[PDB]
Amino acid sequence: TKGTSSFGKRRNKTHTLCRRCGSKAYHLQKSTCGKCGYPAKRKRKYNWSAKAKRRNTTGTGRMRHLKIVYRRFRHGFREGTTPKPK
Amino acid sequence: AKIKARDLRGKKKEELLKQLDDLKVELSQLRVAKVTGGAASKLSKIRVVRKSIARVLTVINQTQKENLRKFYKGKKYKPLDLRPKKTRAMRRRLNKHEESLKTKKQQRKERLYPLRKYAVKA
Amino acid sequence: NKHQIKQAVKKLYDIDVAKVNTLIRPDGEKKAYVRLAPDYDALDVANKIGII
Amino acid sequence: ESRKRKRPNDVDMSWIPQETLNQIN
Amino acid sequence: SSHKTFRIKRFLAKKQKQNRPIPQWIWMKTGNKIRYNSKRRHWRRTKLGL
Amino acid sequence: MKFNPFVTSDRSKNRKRHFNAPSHIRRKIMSSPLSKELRQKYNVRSMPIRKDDEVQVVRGHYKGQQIGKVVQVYRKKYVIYIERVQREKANGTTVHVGIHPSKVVITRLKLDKDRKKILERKAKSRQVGKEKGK
RNA sequence: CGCGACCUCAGAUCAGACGUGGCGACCCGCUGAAUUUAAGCAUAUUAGUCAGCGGAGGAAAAGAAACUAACCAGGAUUCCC
RNA sequence: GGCUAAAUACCGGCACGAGACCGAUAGUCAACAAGUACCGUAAGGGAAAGUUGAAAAGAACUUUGAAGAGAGAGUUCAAG
RNA sequence: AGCCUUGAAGCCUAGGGCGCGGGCCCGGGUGGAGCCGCCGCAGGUGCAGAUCUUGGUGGUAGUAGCAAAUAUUCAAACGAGAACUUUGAAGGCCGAAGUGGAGAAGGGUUCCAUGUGAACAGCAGUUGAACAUGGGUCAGUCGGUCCUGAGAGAUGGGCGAGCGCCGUUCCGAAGGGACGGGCGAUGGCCUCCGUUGCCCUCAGCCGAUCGAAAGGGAGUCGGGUUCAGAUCCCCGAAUCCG
RNA sequence: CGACUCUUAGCGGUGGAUCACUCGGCUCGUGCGUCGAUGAAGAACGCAGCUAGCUGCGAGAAUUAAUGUGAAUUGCAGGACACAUUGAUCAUCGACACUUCGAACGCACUUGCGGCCCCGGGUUCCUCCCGGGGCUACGCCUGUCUGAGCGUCGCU
Ligand SMILES: [Mg+2]
Ligand SMILES: [Mg+2]
Ligand SMILES: [Mg+2]
Ligand SMILES: [Mg+2]
Ligand SMILES: [Mg+2]
Ligand SMILES: [Mg+2]
Ligand SMILES: [Mg+2]
Ligand SMILES: [Mg+2]
Ligand SMILES: [Mg+2]
Ligand SMILES: [Mg+2]
Ligand SMILES: [Mg+2]
Ligand SMILES: [Mg+2]
Ligand SMILES: [Mg+2]
Ligand SMILES: [Mg+2]
Ligand SMILES: [Mg+2]
Ligand SMILES: [Mg+2]
Ligand SMILES: [Mg+2]
Ligand SMILES: [Mg+2]
Ligand SMILES: [Mg+2]
Ligand SMILES: [Mg+2]
Ligand SMILES: [Mg+2]
Ligand SMILES: [Mg+2]
Ligand SMILES: [Mg+2]
Ligand SMILES: [Mg+2]
Ligand SMILES: [Mg+2]
Ligand SMILES: [Mg+2]
Ligand SMILES: [Mg+2]
Ligand SMILES: [Mg+2]
Ligand SMILES: [Mg+2]
Ligand SMILES: [Mg+2]
Ligand SMILES: [Mg+2]
Ligand SMILES: [Mg+2]
Ligand SMILES: [Mg+2]
Ligand SMILES: [Mg+2]
Ligand SMILES: [Mg+2]
Ligand SMILES: [Mg+2]
Ligand SMILES: [Mg+2]
Ligand SMILES: [Mg+2]
Ligand SMILES: [Mg+2]
Ligand SMILES: [Mg+2]
Ligand SMILES: [Mg+2]
Ligand SMILES: [Mg+2]
Ligand SMILES: [Zn+2]
Repeated sequence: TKGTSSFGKRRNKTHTLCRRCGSKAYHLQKSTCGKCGYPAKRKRKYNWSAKAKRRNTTGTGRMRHLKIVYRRFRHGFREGTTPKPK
Repeated sequence: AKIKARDLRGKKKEELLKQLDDLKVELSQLRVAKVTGGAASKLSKIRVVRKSIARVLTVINQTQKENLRKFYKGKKYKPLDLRPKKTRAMRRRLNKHEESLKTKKQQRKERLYPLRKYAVKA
Repeated sequence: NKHQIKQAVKKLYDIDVAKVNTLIRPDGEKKAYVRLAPDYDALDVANKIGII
Repeated sequence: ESRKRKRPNDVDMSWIPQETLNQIN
Repeated sequence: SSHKTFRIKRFLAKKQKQNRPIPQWIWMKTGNKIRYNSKRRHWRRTKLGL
Repeated sequence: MKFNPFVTSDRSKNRKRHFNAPSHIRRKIMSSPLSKELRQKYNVRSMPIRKDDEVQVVRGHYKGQQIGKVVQVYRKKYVIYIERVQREKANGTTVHVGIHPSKVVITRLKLDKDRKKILERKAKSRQVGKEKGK
């Protein structure tokens, strides 16, 4: 009865959504993420999975602030000035 | 009667707050119109009124920051948001004065033994 | 919250509110069932707002 | 007239937020 | 279930709104290629997993 | 021959920068030669086509001496619509046919402050070049 | 008993600062296999390599001899032949 | 005990140039709403999928049928 | 000074031929924009196989089959269309450990109204949990929320190359509190009472925090109401806590 | 005869090979070589008149301001007393802004509980209630203040 019959007894969730990486790998009883390692301060990451590192590296997301830096670097991070008014 | 930022530059704060409130009242009416069957003209006005709201808030925020910078110009300590952003690493650099500093031992060496200009005959 | 909704309704439309009931809809929006004081006619107030 | 028109230093203390004013006084 | 967390009831609401057909004026757009919403979901055929 | 190290003659790159050009670049791409009379009068060869210009079609099914007004510059499709350069659909409704600006000739120019400024600049740079050789 | 110095050590949402996390192609410090070759296999090899941990910068590290030599002597470090 | 540029390294990043390379089962997994859809409790695994036409001119109208579908007609150099 | 919109590549051909052969040439058709000869150079360069890879198609074959749980029949309506939908009437079954009425976990809109009958529902469908367009979940009193349970888990400390780990009162100056009293500073229904700062005095809890929608845990019941919600809305009558 | 079967050819299907195309790859080279508590990378949820995905953005939400440009954007509609010094659109980008989580910071991670200060509305000073704003994390350096010690002392 280890097959079809035993598949009907599973109605208790092991993982839920992680508040750091948003992946359903937050083990509830261990209070840890199998994906990002939350609540550890440092992000979980290994070199034996290159594919996994390119799934969530820098660039794969929004780059909300890093992509304005790339624009600001091309002008020397000038601040407190404006183009000559009309 | 469109709202242009240039027209708003010199006005008082409370005068712009009043102007802001009129637009916000207008937008709410349009949002009621959006669900009661307002004409296409009223629907198109929503985006016009929304950006007019942004323009006023922009001029209020800009004018307020301009005066805060004038307020804190001579002050030694300024709010973190009035200090230069640059990058985090650039904020931690030795400033202009600190990089120019030299030990008196190095100043005397440069005075006595300055690199010279010379040529060698072919 | 209910206190905020009640105070906003009164200021926006200058009416009095008896109580507020609230639910969050399955699509994520929050619906507020605002009941007005007996000296107010929601049918009349709706015409002022433009609902009817 | 319409056809004519359509063809062409210091701190302002009132813009300072109240909280800053309270702190200094 | 009836017993729900706010976070789950909000995730489910977003999955509800994405489950609609494309507007028909999207077809006439100049460089359009989309023929239909290829990301449709059915509560019975495929499960949200959370 | 091209010598600038920072200009690409790569075919894939050039085409991409044509079909992804932003609107204010498509304007320059969408330029038309001026009629012989206009070229002599202003010393200019080409202008970016504009609404309310009057043009002659010189290539394609609609070529001919008829002069029509430019009624729409559909920069997204890289075509302009002209008066009377049109056909009928199945149901009989008339529809404009898109002509590329490089296949027409500008016979009259819609002139305003900016258009006169643009014409002057082109005539001035030409004169500097003509005297540079001389 | 009290008062006062110093020393050692505490508490502050005290004034003003600074570290944390990421990326990690290249760089520095550790730790570190076994497939494999040896026609077997244990030293050996694989290899100070993969994996694992830490720390950076536009480069890093190194660097002005407790050096090489044994010549009629050379003269910091790094890289190429 | 200590500092020190240069010549050196760079399959990540920003911005470029090129090629005796491949040409949609190739070339990156990904020429396209691709690290997407989908699978797994999870760590992870992970595709398929390019081409009307010069121009939508994308077939009005008549007729049989409940309709899908047809027969005529029409657009186009061509709907062979 | 090659061929090509007066038609390239490709593809088809009971057309004419060439070569021992690998192959090639010409005719005809389709196609619609590129291509080939010669001298050299270069190679991801030649398929019948690998239970080869990926994609497609056969015969088997209109075949196996659409047989677990007793069962349907008559009349009418809508409709192009009815064994299967709806209504009425018969004949049956589940037979209160139910094929009844409600929940937990899980699902996540499947719920409700209207429309469609393309695809799906292994016959059909006028029907559906399918598709389409719009709606629907209302609380002091019902749960969470709080408590602690087995347990998990910081700090001090120890260990550790290090990410860190051990450990939960054990190597800790672990209390930011209180009736009262005393000094000032302020206030207000300035009268006299508050508030505040400091001082005096007093002080075990001895373990941060997390841990149950079945354990502990104050307090809501009756009637009506919707297409879909109600101990939540309305009517009536109460109650707990602050 | 005629079915059925086999072969060949025409035509029609099924299928998507081949050829031609290429806004994609790959490889080499060059210049630069820049994240974050002033809150990064990443994630969540929102934002369009009609908008599901992609894209862009953050309650000022397919963007504000400024500068350059100079008449569009466009699938449909619309035109704000929108559009030519009353500047469409695009581009640039220095001004302003930038929801929730996240090193993630009041404590916890259910949108649960607080504490301090200030402001406003309830009534009516204080209280009380509601709302708004600002603070409240660990380590660490310099300095400040408040302390402790049968630590070493000095005068009482
Ligand atoms: Mg478990
Ligand atoms: Mg000295
Ligand atoms: Mg299922
Ligand atoms: Mg401080
Ligand atoms: Mg061996
Ligand atoms: Mg062997
Ligand atoms: Mg062996
Ligand atoms: Mg070794
Ligand atoms: Mg390694
Ligand atoms: Mg590391
Ligand atoms: Mg670091
Ligand atoms: Mg750096
Ligand atoms: Mg040397
Ligand atoms: Mg050194
Ligand atoms: Mg393909
Ligand atoms: Mg491929
Ligand atoms: Mg293929
Ligand atoms: Mg091929
Ligand atoms: Mg493929
Ligand atoms: Mg093909
Ligand atoms: Mg074509
Ligand atoms: Mg043809
Ligand atoms: Mg044959
Ligand atoms: Mg073609
Ligand atoms: Mg090759
Ligand atoms: Mg084969
Ligand atoms: Mg049979
Ligand atoms: Mg059966
Ligand atoms: Mg039941
Ligand atoms: Mg039921
Ligand atoms: Mg069927
Ligand atoms: Mg139903
Ligand atoms: Mg522990
Ligand atoms: Mg608890
Ligand atoms: Mg409980
Ligand atoms: Mg209970
Ligand atoms: Mg009640
Ligand atoms: Mg045949
Ligand atoms: Mg939307
Ligand atoms: Mg602007
Ligand atoms: Mg402009
Ligand atoms: Mg709980
Ligand atoms: Zn995580």
